[PDB]
Amino acid sequence: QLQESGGGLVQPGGSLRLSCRASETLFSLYAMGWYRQAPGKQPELIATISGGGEGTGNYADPVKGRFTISRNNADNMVFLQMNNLKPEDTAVYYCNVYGTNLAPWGQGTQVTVSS
Amino acid sequence: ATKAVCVLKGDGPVQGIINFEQKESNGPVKVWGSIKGLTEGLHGFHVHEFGDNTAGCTSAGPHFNPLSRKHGGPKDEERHVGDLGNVTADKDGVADVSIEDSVISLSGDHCIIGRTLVVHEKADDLGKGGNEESTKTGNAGSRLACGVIGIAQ
Amino acid sequence: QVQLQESGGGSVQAGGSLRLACVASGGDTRPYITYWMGWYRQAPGKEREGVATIYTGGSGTYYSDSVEGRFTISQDKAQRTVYLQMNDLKPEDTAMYYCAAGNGALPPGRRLSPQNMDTWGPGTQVTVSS
Amino acid sequence: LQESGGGLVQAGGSLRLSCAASGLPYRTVFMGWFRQGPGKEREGVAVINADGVSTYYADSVKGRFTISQDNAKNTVYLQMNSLKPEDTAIYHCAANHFFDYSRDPLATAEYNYWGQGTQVTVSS
Ligand SMILES: [Zn+2]
Repeated sequence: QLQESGGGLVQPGGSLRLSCRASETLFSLYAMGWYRQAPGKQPELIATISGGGEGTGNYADPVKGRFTISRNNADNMVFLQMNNLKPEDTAVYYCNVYGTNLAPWGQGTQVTVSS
Repeated sequence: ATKAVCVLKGDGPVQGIINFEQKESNGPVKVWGSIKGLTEGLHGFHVHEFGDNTAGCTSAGPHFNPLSRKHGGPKDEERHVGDLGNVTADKDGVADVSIEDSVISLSGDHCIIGRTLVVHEKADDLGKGGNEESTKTGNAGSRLACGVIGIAQ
Repeated sequence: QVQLQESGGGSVQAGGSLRLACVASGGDTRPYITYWMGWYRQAPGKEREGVATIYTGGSGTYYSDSVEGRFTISQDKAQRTVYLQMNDLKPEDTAMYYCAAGNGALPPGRRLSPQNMDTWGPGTQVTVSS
Repeated sequence: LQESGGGLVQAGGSLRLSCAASGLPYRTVFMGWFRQGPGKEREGVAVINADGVSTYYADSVKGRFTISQDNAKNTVYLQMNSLKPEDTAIYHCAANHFFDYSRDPLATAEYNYWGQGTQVTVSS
């Protein structure tokens, strides 16, 4: 249903591009979101993408101005580009619908920030 | 047995009709109807406070918050009285709305008759957006269509 | 004003493949403004028929009863362009093909009607010889 | 959400659970019963609307269980008969102040108010 990929090990100050394929029935909701998960805390909603056309993206406070979210409608795929990574961003990232009930969680992708 | 209705009209092609029904006093309220002209996906859906339509939907004011609380999803305890969550529009843009909410009411302190039903452009994040605009409007975007809620019966 | 313009037509053998594209220009560019974009067929001495229609806010396609799985209409929203694939053509489809757009909140049944259609395109001739 | 009744029964016995909505800020939209089997997910048993007639049952308990509402004590009763050994479950009472009718009236994702949870176990 969800299919996350693109993360891994990255030194402080690098960048990553996380991709998630989402099924047609979940992507037709056109209100996707990249959440981050630190061991112990909740998978807080980091970035959201919703709206017509290419969609409009919103971002939380700790990533405002560093991360950018986008989507491919023909592919039913969501992209997250993380620039100027900090050690606080080391987390497991998932991609799931927001604004409505959360679909079952995918496998996600690990994103570790150390040198 | 109080019945209300609201005709959402706006500058764009988005328009629709949403009726409200309440069988009891301070009981559950059914909210059903149909919107059309929207984009496919999740759109914001709220009951803003002022029933003004002079300067368009911007005259509606903020979400109906009598209890003075933060923003959230409808099923959450911390939410505006006027917070009804999001609506879904299919490939045809036809948002078939059907909802049952016991927080709103057609009478009493939580009366929504005379308040502005407003559909939004993007989706509401139900207060979990992780910033300040999610704790107010819910980053639902702009206000595509709005209408004054009036008594149907 | 939302001005339309079609292209891709020509003389095609009985059984060919054609791509009728229509690139929208001007008008209100805001993305939350949805239309119902339809291709309409007027035969010399007949009326405007209407083959296929598509929603610019989603991906709903509707086809009249006169074309089965011969036509297929798609939309590049990033280029504001609507495409119509015309394959397995029949010699009766020789007519003029106009692309037009109506209000995106059109009730079902009025989506593929030329009376409930706003702006119209110039039109191009697609003749099919047997 | 206070719960009452339950315990143990044999293969083909009976039982009746009751849930009284206590200290709720708003009125009830959908009140009912879910259950968690021995090492299984919390699955929807039987729920009922505020009107007292709109009911929704699971296919495992279809025909067998029966939900009702007293409204006087805003209490919901579930009568479970001919309980099978699969009916061994911690039964959890569930409430709602909102419900989207385009969703499942039997999902744990659709309810935020929950109770202590009784135990209903069956022999054989
Ligand atoms: Zn609100």
